[PDB]
Amino acid sequence: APTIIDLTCTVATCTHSSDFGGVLTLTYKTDKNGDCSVHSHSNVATLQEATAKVKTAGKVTLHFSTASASPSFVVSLCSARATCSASCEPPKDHIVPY
Amino acid sequence: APTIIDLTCTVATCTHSSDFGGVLTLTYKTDKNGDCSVHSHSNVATLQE
Amino acid sequence: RTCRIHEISCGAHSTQCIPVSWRCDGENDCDSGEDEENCGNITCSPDEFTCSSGRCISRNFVCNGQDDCSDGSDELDCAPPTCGAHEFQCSTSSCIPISWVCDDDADCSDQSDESLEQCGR
Amino acid sequence: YEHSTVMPNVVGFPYKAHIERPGYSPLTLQMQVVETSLEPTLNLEYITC
Repeated sequence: APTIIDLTCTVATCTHSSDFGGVLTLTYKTDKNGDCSVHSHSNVATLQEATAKVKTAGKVTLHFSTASASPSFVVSLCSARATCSASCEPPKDHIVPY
Repeated sequence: APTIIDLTCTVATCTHSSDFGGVLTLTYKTDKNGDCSVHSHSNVATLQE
Repeated sequence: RTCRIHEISCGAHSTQCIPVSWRCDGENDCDSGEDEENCGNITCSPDEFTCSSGRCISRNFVCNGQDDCSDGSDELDCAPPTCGAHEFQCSTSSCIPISWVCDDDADCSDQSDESLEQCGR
Repeated sequence: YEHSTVMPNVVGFPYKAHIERPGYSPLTLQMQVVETSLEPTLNLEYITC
């Protein structure tokens, strides 16, 4: 498994809508390129994908959907951890077919 | 015109004679290379060029 | 650096070692896209550019100043760099004012500005 | 995405509007009044010659 050190999390945009209306960016430092299993440890926010490609560049992105005004959840990438908190604005569409 | 920053002026040799008896050196940092205009703002010393 | 027993090198000039699973996986994991070259026959892959002719060239041959697509599609929508409309390019690739070409001073580090071929002397 | 603004009634003035959607990158429009025309409503009274 790749060794992940100093993992930080920031949220680009958030909108608590039924579709996946969140963009999440992770910074990390690695030694080798591999595959990590990404999970979120709360049901306030639901990630879209299960595995991500970690590269020597030091940036991966994830998509999450949330329904709370201000989420706060702990996301893990292989063995690392972080705390992401964001501010989300309501969506404008009244009704959706999904 | 080229942009000049951090101008420092040093004098190597001087001799107050009738002909141009001084040598002047300027160090700077520029972004591009081109032509500047050189002038001395006091009449105590007159530049040749 | 010899790559580990389960890693492959991204070409003879790359220090990048990708997992053997990342060769022909449909993502450009190599800096050159060489991992996606020579996979599905000619089947264009993520490290290859699709010519308008239907040919696959390496993405490294897009905007290299050569017609590798044989239809010039690889040289369409690029961005060629040079000196400005008032600058002369030295053979060392430095730009000088056109006013400093053939002025009997060596403003180019290689004297290209004072070159007998350029000055028409 | 509904939006509203107020733009001056000056011919040739290059009005630019900034639309900043929460989920997307901001956008800038440009609106310009090339020509204006004010039409009254007329009721003929009589004719003289």
